[PDB]
Amino acid sequence: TLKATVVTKKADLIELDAADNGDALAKLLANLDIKDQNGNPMVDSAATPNTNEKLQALKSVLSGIVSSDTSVIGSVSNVDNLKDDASISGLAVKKAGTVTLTLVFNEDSKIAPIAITVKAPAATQDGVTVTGLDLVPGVTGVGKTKFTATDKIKSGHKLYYAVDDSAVPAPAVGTTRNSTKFANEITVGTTEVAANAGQIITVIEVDSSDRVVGYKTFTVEAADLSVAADKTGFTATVTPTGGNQVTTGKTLLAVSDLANGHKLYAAAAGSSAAAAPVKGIAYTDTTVRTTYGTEVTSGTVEVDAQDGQHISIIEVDENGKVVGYKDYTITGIQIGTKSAS
Ligand SMILES: [Ca+2]
Ligand SMILES: [Os+3]
Ligand SMILES: [Os+3]
Repeated sequence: TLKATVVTKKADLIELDAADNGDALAKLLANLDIKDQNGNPMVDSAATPNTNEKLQALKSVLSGIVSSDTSVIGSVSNVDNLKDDASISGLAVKKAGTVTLTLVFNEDSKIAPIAITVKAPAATQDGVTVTGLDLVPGVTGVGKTKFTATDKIKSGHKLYYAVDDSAVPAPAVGTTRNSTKFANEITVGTTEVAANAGQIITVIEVDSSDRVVGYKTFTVEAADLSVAADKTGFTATVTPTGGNQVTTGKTLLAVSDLANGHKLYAAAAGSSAAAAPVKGIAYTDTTVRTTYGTEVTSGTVEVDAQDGQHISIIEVDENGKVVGYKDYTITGIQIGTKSAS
C-alpha cells in the first residue's frame, strides 16, 4: 500500500564488528533512509515483528547489489536473498577485507545507484579475552609445546589453534569458525602441539555461538619446545656393582647422593637403551611407570643384567616429575657371581 520513493545513504563507510555476526545487511540498512510517497520514514515497526517494513521497502525498489570484490562479500543478483527470518541476512562476509557495495535500483523508482563502502575487519589481539596466553615446553612428549595463561577466558568463549609453517590469515570478526582451518580446541594449561621451531601457531577466539572474535599468532622457538630428560637433571651417581657380594646375573645399582626428595627408577636391562621421557612428565604416566617399573632409590636394589645390555635410569623429583636421565652400559666386572636366591 505504501511505496518506497526516496532512498539515501547516511555515511559513505560502515565498519563491521563481532556484534554484526559476519553479515553486512543489518548495518547497511541502518545506513540507509527510506521515504514513501508521503515523505514519511519507512521503519521496521516492532508491532509487526515477523515482517520488516524497511527491508521489504528496499527490496521493492532494489534491482541488485554489486560488490567490488566477490570474495569478500558476495554480490546480490536475486534480491529475495535479503531476508529477516530469525535475523537480518545476507550480505554474507566470506573473508576479511573492504568492499564498495553499489546498490542498483529499478527503472520505475528513478533512484540513481548508491555506493556504500563496507569494511569487514580481521580479528585482532585486543579481541582476545585470555590475558597472558603464551607457549611453554610440553610435558606429554618430546618436541611439544603447551598453552599457558595468567587469567581465564571470558565465560562461554573458546580457543582454537592451527599449526603451520606460515600464519593462517585472520578471519573477519563475527564470521563463524572455519572448521577445516581451526580444528584444534585449546584447553589452557593442558593441550599440547607437536611443532617445529620456526613454525607459527595461529590461535583464534570464538564466542558462545562459534564466531571469531579474537586472533593471536605465536612463532614457535626452540625454547618453547620440549626436550628429553638430561644428565643436567640427574644429580645422583649410580655405580653398577658385581663380584661375590651380588647375586649371579644381577648388578647392584649402588646409589650415591641424590637431592633430598628425589627418587630413582631403572628400566629392565635390554639390548638398547630405554626411551628418555620428556623433562617434566609425571612418573605415573603409563609408558614411564611401565618402562621404569623398578625403583632403585635406596641404593640396595640389584636387578638382572647381561654383558652388552643397557640399563637406563630416570631421576624423579619431590613432586613426581621426571627430571634426570642417564643410560648405563653394563660390564662383566659389574655383574654378580654369588650363590643363587
Ligand atoms: Ca515490522
Ligand atoms: Os561473548
Ligand atoms: Os628437587
